[PDB]
Amino acid sequence: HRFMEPYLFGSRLGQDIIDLEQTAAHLQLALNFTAHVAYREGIILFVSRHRQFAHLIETTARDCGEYAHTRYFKGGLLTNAPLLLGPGVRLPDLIIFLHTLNNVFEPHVAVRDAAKMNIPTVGIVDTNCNPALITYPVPGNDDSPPAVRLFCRLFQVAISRAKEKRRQVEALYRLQG
Amino acid sequence: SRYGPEYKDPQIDKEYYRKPLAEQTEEEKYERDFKKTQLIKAAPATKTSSVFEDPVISKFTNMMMKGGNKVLARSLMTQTLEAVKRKQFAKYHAASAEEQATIERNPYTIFHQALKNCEPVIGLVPILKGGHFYQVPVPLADRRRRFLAMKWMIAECREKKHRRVLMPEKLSQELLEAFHNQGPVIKRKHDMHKMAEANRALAHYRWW
Amino acid sequence: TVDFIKKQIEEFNIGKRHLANMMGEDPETFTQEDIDRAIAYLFPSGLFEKRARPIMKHPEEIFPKQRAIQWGEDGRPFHFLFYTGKQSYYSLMHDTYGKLLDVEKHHNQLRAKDLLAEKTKILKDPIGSRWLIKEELEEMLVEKLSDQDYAQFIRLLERLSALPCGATEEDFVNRFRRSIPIQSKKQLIEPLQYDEQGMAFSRGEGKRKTAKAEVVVYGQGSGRIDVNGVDYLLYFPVTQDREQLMFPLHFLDRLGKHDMTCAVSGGGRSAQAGAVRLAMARALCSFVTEDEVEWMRQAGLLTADPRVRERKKPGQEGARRKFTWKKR
Amino acid sequence: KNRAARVRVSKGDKPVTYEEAHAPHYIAHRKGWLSLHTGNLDGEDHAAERTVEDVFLRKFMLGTFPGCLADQLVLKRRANQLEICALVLRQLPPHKFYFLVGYSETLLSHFYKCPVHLHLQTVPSKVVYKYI
RNA sequence: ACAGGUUUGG
RNA sequence: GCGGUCAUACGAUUAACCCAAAUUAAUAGAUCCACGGCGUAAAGAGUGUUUAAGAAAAAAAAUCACAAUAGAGUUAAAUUA
RNA sequence: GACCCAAACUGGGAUUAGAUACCCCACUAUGCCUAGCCCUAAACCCAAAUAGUUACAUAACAAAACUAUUCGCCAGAGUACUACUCGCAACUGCCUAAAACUCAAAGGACUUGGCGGUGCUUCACAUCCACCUAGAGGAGCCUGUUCUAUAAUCGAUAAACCCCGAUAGACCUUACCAACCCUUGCCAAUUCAGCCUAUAUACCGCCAUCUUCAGCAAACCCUAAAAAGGAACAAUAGUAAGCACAAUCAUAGCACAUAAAAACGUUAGGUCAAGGUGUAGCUUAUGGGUUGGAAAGAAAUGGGCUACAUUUUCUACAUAA
RNA sequence: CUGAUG
Ligand SMILES: [Mg+2]
Ligand SMILES: [Mg+2]
Ligand SMILES: [Mg+2]
Ligand SMILES: [Mg+2]
Ligand SMILES: [Mg+2]
Ligand SMILES: [Mg+2]
Ligand SMILES: [Mg+2]
Ligand SMILES: [Mg+2]
Ligand SMILES: [Mg+2]
Ligand SMILES: [Mg+2]
Ligand SMILES: [Mg+2]
Ligand SMILES: [Mg+2]
Ligand SMILES: [Mg+2]
Ligand SMILES: [Mg+2]
Ligand SMILES: [Mg+2]
Ligand SMILES: [Mg+2]
Ligand SMILES: [Mg+2]
Ligand SMILES: [Mg+2]
Ligand SMILES: [Mg+2]
Ligand SMILES: [Mg+2]
Ligand SMILES: [Mg+2]
Ligand SMILES: [Mg+2]
Ligand SMILES: [Mg+2]
Ligand SMILES: [Mg+2]
Ligand SMILES: [Mg+2]
Ligand SMILES: [Mg+2]
Ligand SMILES: [Mg+2]
Ligand SMILES: [Mg+2]
Ligand SMILES: [Mg+2]
Ligand SMILES: [Mg+2]
Ligand SMILES: [Mg+2]
Ligand SMILES: [Mg+2]
Ligand SMILES: [Mg+2]
Ligand SMILES: [Mg+2]
Ligand SMILES: [Mg+2]
Ligand SMILES: [Mg+2]
Ligand SMILES: [Mg+2]
Ligand SMILES: [Mg+2]
Ligand SMILES: [Mg+2]
Ligand SMILES: [Mg+2]
Ligand SMILES: [Mg+2]
Ligand SMILES: [Mg+2]
Ligand SMILES: [Mg+2]
Ligand SMILES: [Mg+2]
Ligand SMILES: [Mg+2]
Repeated sequence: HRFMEPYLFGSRLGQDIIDLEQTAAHLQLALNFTAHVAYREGIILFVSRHRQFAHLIETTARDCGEYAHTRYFKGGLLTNAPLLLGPGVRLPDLIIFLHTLNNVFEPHVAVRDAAKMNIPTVGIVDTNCNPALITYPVPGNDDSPPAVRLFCRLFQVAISRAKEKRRQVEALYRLQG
Repeated sequence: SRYGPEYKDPQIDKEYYRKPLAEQTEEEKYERDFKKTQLIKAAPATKTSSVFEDPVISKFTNMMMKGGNKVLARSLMTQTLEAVKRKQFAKYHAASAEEQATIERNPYTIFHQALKNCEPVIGLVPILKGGHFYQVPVPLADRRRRFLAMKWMIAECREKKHRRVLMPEKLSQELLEAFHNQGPVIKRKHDMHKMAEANRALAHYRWW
Repeated sequence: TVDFIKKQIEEFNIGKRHLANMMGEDPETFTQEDIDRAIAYLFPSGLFEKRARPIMKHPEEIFPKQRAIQWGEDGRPFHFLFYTGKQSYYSLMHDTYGKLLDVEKHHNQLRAKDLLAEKTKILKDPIGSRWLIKEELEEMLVEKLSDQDYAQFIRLLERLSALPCGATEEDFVNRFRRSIPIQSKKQLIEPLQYDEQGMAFSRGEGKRKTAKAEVVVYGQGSGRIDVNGVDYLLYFPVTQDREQLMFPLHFLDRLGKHDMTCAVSGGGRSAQAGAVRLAMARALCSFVTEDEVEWMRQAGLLTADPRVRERKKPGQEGARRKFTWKKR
Repeated sequence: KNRAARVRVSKGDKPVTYEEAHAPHYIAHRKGWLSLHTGNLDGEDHAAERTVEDVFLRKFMLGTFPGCLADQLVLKRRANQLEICALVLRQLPPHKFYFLVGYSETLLSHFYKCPVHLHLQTVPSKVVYKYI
């Protein structure tokens, strides 16, 4: 993608190589933001349309106590929420994208609906993705099983640590008075 | 139409059921015919398990039946068979010993042979090509051949007879003529074959 | 509507006690077969549609399955698949896939250790098991369903049933199974009756085209028929009607082995011949073994003739023949 | 198109009663008759008298209770005494409702030379069955 | 020009 | 654009609006076209060269298989006297 | 000068109402060589030449949007590749090229329907053909229309009228006509009753047709704007109450079949004459009563019954006379 | 093949 040139290190005989210095520099901010929103009691939704790790993402969101969408994203889910989900529904406070493109190799619907609904979006972008609308892009690989598992475990430990430090802060809140 | 699509046709042949242990290919079919909860239609009043009836005679009687006078059609058929029997017996008793072994008195065999004799081989279909209908020679089916063979005889014996002559009296004569390959029904079949031979070159107009 | 149903259940219990009081039965043994029986008497509504009649049941059959609350007081949803639209169906699919992967890993480890202790527990033909229909799945999952997702769930259930089954997997796959009525069209055979020191006495009933025929058969007499007091030769002058009488007897080769007396009414000559044919065929089943009565029903003797004259329609001639339609 | 006893469907905002929401081909199937008598039997007589009396009761009650009648009347005829069941809106005070029922209970009796009963069931509003 | 009405089922 | 049977559009009445010793009509004026466009709406002229005239505002270049063109000679397939 | 072949024109032959066209045949100018003219093309890749850029940025479609130096053109549409000039071996020619007059439009692109004697797949189950049966159009009669004829109703009058309103006309019905009578004239009252007077192109009530077609549609949401559209199941922006369809119900058991049902709309479809009616018209009359007549067929036509026989006719009779 | 108009 044309918007991937600044996030690339080079080309190793046809295959583009993503640099890891900027990868880690973006991942630090992404993990900090997701940990802060999980600390402030924020709804976090792991979105990914990829028929290989959908079960891994559902199990990761279940172990995190956050919500997941790895299935066919309906049309008016985020925009027409008071008619798609229920009378009065609380929209997710963070959307984490484990695969930006769907099975048609086009940008996801939620990557535009979150920008339409003013919802922060963290997203793992490959060399063929479009990070223009993603709030926190992380230039990496989303097609290798260990690459997906590394990001899923990093976000798992981030949400776990955030909720645990929140419970500890409330424990001291109960002793301050 | 009151029968659903699941209703199957009944089997009247008693010999088909009397000896099932004589062949194994039929066993695998008749042991599962009833297992699938396959419903069977009611047997028609016209078709029964008698050995003195034939589907060809039943079809000819149904084609001769006007309106719904089936008793009248059956009377005409029985009187026709009796008339051909007596007309063959007269010639059996009037011929010598050499022709007695060649003359046939069984009415069913001569009826079937007359029908097979008037059965056409190929027919004509009107095909519209260039705004004009061409009579293309087409191979006929078995049911169409037998239906035409019966219909030609019935249509001839219904109109080309005198008012004083009765239906069985005319049909008995035309049956023997068709059995000996002399009747106008055989002439009509030959005319059909000659027209098909004259339009044999138009057989390329067919697409099936 | 969680509280409304709760109040309706209390009102229904009070109505049940009052109904048992006014009907005079013990309210303890008062069940639904007495509730509907008392409603049918107290409010005798004559209507053709059964759902329009007065009915008083427990509110859980009257009111449909209401969806439970999905989020707490703080707004956070309960289930982790709430933002998928179908949080029950997708959770069922997720559990099915999680058990499929568990069976896969356990069978891989068992093949690595070279042990085969599982069997084929998918063939449930003698039990008569089937899969759930879309309505049966829409009853379990309160939310609505579609066709493609139901076919995907069934195609995943067969994938799970095609693998070496575990212990807790069989009881999970069984709960989506339904047992199918009796797949047997075998008719009931009347036993041989003996009345007034008469041996081999049976009876049959037939009906075809507004013609009722009752035929009694004695298996000890000679071959002859007595209909309405007069013999069959004088009652059926036409050879076709007598051939209808010969049809069921010639099929069993019992021509000169049974005496029969029939009583036919209504219809015409061929309708009476077909009614007595069906009655004689249904009455001859007692004198014959089980293999030949099946050939009778496969030859068309034991089945009725539903071909009844259609009613003439207004504006037509013979219920099919239309009037002469003039184009201009 | 059939138009007898059929309220046409509007944009989806009109309130209709259970009797109006069903076509006339649903009588005795999903809904019943508004009147019950014996003149419409097989070997009975005096049917037209009951029809004209019923239509007079309808046209009389429509004017007697104006704007406050919820649905059509139920005219039961059982053993020389004729009962009229009505559904009335709570627009009139009971002081006037009792005056009206007491006036009609004797006017209809003296007009038809037969005992009449009049029963009123008052509803807060017209009961909606289909879309509203 | 601070512009408006006017082509067409639109 | 309105008038063929409820015309706020015609004629009259009531009422109302805007001007006002002026008000309308007609004709002249002032103003108004393009520092905009040229594939499909009007517009890239059928082609090349040159004169007049104009821009040279930072540096580079010129030329290669194949059916340009004009003459002279020849014919493999088909067809025909 | 050449001429194998093709072919304007032409002459025959087909088709057609006509065919001085498409189709077939023959043949000429011509296409061919030399020399001299003519200088026109949808001469279009409808995108000018020269050096560039991929910055800002999609009217629509199409070949994406643009810079700097220039040249040639463009001022509503028709008139008008026109008239009049100049020039040209062109003399039915080319180039350049107006005006009077008429109109408020002329145009380019697109959306949705409708249509297609356009391409391609799947179909027709009494339906198109391949095929079956019984009829109409021929005769007599019954009956309904169109016409002539009387003083003598009306409406329907393509599918969706024509034994239709009428499951029904000697008086009444009957609203038609000619003669005669009454005018607060059915009701408790009413400067009031009553009108079968006009308007079905004002209606309600009831129906016909597409139609056993499945679509109509409130509330939302999306589109680099939106006239409108909204789908990919290994799923790409769609959720959708409701009305239809379906299911159920009825033809006293199921199944089938039949019946019933069939939304929103099209035909300003039928009905002021079932009944009430908005508007416009009558009131000693377009209102209300009595008597008597409402023919007739020169003719055409629709639907039925009877037959035109031998599978017929008559008689007794269930069908063997 | 052919086959016009409102
Ligand atoms: Mg990738
Ligand atoms: Mg008939
Ligand atoms: Mg225009
Ligand atoms: Mg006026
Ligand atoms: Mg004006
Ligand atoms: Mg005026
Ligand atoms: Mg301009
Ligand atoms: Mg142009
Ligand atoms: Mg050019
Ligand atoms: Mg030019
Ligand atoms: Mg030369
Ligand atoms: Mg030569
Ligand atoms: Mg020549
Ligand atoms: Mg030639
Ligand atoms: Mg010619
Ligand atoms: Mg060219
Ligand atoms: Mg050009
Ligand atoms: Mg130039
Ligand atoms: Mg667009
Ligand atoms: Mg001009
Ligand atoms: Mg020119
Ligand atoms: Mg010129
Ligand atoms: Mg037909
Ligand atoms: Mg006839
Ligand atoms: Mg005739
Ligand atoms: Mg008339
Ligand atoms: Mg008329
Ligand atoms: Mg019509
Ligand atoms: Mg009179
Ligand atoms: Mg009269
Ligand atoms: Mg009058
Ligand atoms: Mg109309
Ligand atoms: Mg649908
Ligand atoms: Mg839309
Ligand atoms: Mg819906
Ligand atoms: Mg039933
Ligand atoms: Mg059905
Ligand atoms: Mg119907
Ligand atoms: Mg239905
Ligand atoms: Mg009209
Ligand atoms: Mg009319
Ligand atoms: Mg009227
Ligand atoms: Mg009228
Ligand atoms: Mg006539
Ligand atoms: Mg008719």
